[PDB]
Amino acid sequence: LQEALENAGRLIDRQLQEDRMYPDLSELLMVSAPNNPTVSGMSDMDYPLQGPGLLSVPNLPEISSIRRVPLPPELVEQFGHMQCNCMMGVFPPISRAWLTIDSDIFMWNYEDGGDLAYFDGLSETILAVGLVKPKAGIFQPHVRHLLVLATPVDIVILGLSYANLQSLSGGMQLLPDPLYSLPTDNTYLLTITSTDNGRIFLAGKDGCLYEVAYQAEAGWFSQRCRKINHSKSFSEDDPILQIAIDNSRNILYTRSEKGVIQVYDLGQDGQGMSRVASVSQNAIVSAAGNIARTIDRSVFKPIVQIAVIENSESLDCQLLAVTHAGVRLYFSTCPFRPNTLTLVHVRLPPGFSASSTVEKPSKVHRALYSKGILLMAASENEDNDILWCVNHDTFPFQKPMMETQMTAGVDGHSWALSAIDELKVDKIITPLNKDHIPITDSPVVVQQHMLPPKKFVLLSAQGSLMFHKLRPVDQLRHLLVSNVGGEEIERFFKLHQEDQACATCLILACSTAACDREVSAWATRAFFRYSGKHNGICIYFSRIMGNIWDVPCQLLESVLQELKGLQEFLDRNSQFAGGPLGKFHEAQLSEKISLQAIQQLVRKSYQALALWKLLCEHQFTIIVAELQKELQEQLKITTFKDLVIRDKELTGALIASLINCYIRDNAAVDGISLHLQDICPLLYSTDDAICSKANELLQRSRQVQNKTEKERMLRESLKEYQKISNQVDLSNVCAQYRQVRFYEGVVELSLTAAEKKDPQGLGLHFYKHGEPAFQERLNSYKCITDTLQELVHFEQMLKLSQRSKDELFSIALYNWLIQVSPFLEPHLVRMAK
Repeated sequence: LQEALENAGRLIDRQLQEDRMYPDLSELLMVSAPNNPTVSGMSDMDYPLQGPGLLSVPNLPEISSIRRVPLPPELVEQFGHMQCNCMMGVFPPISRAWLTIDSDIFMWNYEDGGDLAYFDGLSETILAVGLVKPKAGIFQPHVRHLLVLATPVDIVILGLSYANLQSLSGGMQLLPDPLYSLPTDNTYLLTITSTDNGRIFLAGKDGCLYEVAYQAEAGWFSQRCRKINHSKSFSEDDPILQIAIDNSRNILYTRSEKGVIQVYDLGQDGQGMSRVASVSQNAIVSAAGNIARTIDRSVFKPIVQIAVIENSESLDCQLLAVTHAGVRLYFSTCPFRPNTLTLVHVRLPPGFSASSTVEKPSKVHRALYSKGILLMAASENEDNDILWCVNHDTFPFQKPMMETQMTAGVDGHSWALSAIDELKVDKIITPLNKDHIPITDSPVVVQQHMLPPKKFVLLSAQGSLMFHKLRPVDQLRHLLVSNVGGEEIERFFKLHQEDQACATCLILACSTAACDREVSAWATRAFFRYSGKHNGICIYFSRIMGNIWDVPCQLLESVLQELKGLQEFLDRNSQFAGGPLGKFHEAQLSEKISLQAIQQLVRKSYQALALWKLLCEHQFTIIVAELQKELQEQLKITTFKDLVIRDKELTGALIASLINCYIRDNAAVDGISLHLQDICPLLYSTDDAICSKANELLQRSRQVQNKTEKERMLRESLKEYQKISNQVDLSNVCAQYRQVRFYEGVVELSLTAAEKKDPQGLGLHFYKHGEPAFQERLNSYKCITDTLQELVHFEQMLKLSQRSKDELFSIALYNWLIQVSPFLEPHLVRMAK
C-alpha cells in the first residue's frame, strides 16, 4: 500500500516536476528580463569544429551527418535546359526531394533515389514548388498530399497519394486537379508553406502573400485557384525572403528581404488571416540600441532566416530569426490588448573561431564575449556553406545561456533546411516537443527514446546530405564510446550529475545491450563503477511509467511497442550483441542490483504486456460507451493512472468480466499462461473475488445465455474460464444471480465453494456439536430462501436438492422451513428426544 517502491515513485514524481522547472524557456531565459542578457552571448558557448574531409568525428554535436543522395540525372538534364527557375528543396512531410526547375514537375524521392515523378504538362514557370496538407472538403480521403506550383499565369494544386512503396518513404501517385488557376497581376509567388489545415499562403520575389484556398470547385468562369492576401499592412521593396507560422497560436511570421514582419492572427473568418500592423527589423535594432547590448556592433545585419517558436516552445516568444550575420534573433508575437511584441533575447554563436578543423587550443571567456561575423555567418563562403545546428542545453539550466554545439562544414550550397522529425509534429500544431504544455517541451532527453531521434535531410547544391539531430543519449553513448582515450566521464557528470548520468546509463545500458552490448557496457561502467544511481533508476522507470502516472497512454503504447521491439531485435539479431537472453566488489554489487532491476523491469514489461495485452484483449468496459448503460469512454480510464499497479482488485474484477464474455474461443491456455506467469504473487488475489463474479455474470448473461444453449458452458466457465467468480462473501452476488429464475448458477457456485473450501463435512456438527457454522454460506442459503419464497426454473430445481452431490444442497432451506432426511433428521429428533 505504502512502501519504499511507491514512495520512491512519488519521489521521482517530485524530481519529474523539478526537471519540469525550466519552466518553459520564456523562463529558462527569464525573457521577462527586458534587458540584453536574455540574449545569449558567446561567453556561454563553445564552438567545436573539426572541418570537412577528415577522419575526426565530433562526439558532442547536436547533429551528425549520416547519408548523401544525388540529384536525378533526368532532373539535371532538364535543369540544364531549365533557364529561369532554380530552387532545390526537400519536403519533410513526404521526405521527397525537389528542385524548382523551369516550369514543370518531375519530382523524386531521395531515400531510395525515387523516380523523379514526371509531369511535363505545365507551360508557365514554377517560381517554387510547395507541399501542403490535404484540406478537408476537397479531396478523396486517401489523398495524402497535394502539390502547389507557380505559373506566370497563376498558382495551382496537384493532388497526390503517398502510400509506402515495395519507414523508407511513402510512394507517390499522381492526382489530377488542373482547374486550380487565376491570372490577375504580376506578383511573384514563391513563399509556399502551410499549416495543419493546409492553407496555401503565397508570396514571392515580391512581398505579396496570398492565402490560396484550394477548393473542390473545378473552375467554371474563373479557374479553381484563387489568391487571397492578408495584405492589411504599399511596400515598394519587398523581396520577401520566407514565411513562418505559429500553429499553436494561429500566428504567422514573415521575413522580408529586410525580414519585415507584419502581424498575422488567423482572422475571425476561420479560413483567412487578419493582419493589422507591420514591424521591420529596424524596430528590433532600435530596441537593441535601447537594450544595453553593444548595438553598433549589432549593426547592421539583414535578416536571412526565421524559425517559429510556438507557445509550446516558449510562453510568449514567437520565433527565432537568423540574419546574414547568422545572429540568432528571438522575437515575440502577442496582443497587448501578437499585435505588440518586445525584444529581449538573441542567441549569439560561440567564440571559438571557425577557422581550423584542427583544434585550436580551446577557449573560455565568461566575460561578455563576442566574435566576428566570419564566425557568426554559417554560409561564410558563397560556394561552400557551413551547416550550423543547435538545440537548447537542458542540463545547463543553471547555465541556460549554453546551447548544444556542433560543426557541419560542407562543400555544397545549402538551399533548403528542415527536420524530418518535424514530420512527426507536422500534422500537429507543435514542433519538436516533449510535453503538452510549454514546460518540458524542450527536454529531448525525456523523450529521446519514445520517439525516434531527431534526424535531418539537408538539401545540397548536388543533392542532400542527411543528418541526425543528435540526442542526449546519442552524443552521450558516443562519448561513452569516445572515452577510449574535455574529459568525457567528468563532462558527463558536468551534464548528467550522476542522476541523469545513471539514468541514461541504466536506460542506455538496457536499451543498447540489445543492439550495442558494449554501449551498454560503457553506460553500465559509468553508473556502477539518496543515491544518484537509485535516482537514475527512478528517472528511467519514471519516464517509463508516468506515461501511465502523470503522460497520455500514447507514450504508454509507444514505450510498450518499443519494448517489444528491442526484445525481438535482440532476439533476431542475436549474432552481434549476445548475453542478455538466457574494490570492484561494491561497484559490481551496485551494478548487480541495478541490472537485476533492469531485467526485472524487462520481464515486468513482458509480463505486464501479456496481462496488459490480455486485459486489452478482454477490453472489459472499454467499449462500455458503445454498449451504453451509463458507462462511456473507457479509453480515458486507461489513460488515467490505473493500469499498472494502482488498481488491483477492480482490475481483477475487470479481467474476470472480460473472461466471462470470452470473445476469444480456444484461448484458455493463453489465459492459463498469464495466470501461471502473472498470478505468481501468492500472498494476493490471484483472481478478484466478488465484483469479479458479479461482473462476469453481467457479461455471461449478456454475451451468452445458459438457458437457450450452453448452460454447462457457463457453469464450467464459472469454474475455470471464470474462476475469478466463485470465491465470494456476502455481496452483490445475491442480486447478480437474482435475475436468473433457475438455481443452477448459485447452486453450482456453492457446490464449487464446498469443493475448494469444505474439506470434510464438519458442517454436520456445526450444530450437531452444540454449545461451542451457519455463517458465510448463509448468504447462498439466504438468497435461495428469498428467491423461492417470492417465487411460490423453480419447479425444475426440485430434482437438484433431492439429488445433490453435497448435502449442503440438502440441508439449508429444509431447516429453514421446518423451524418455521437423515441429515437434518438427527438434529430434529435428537433435538426432540
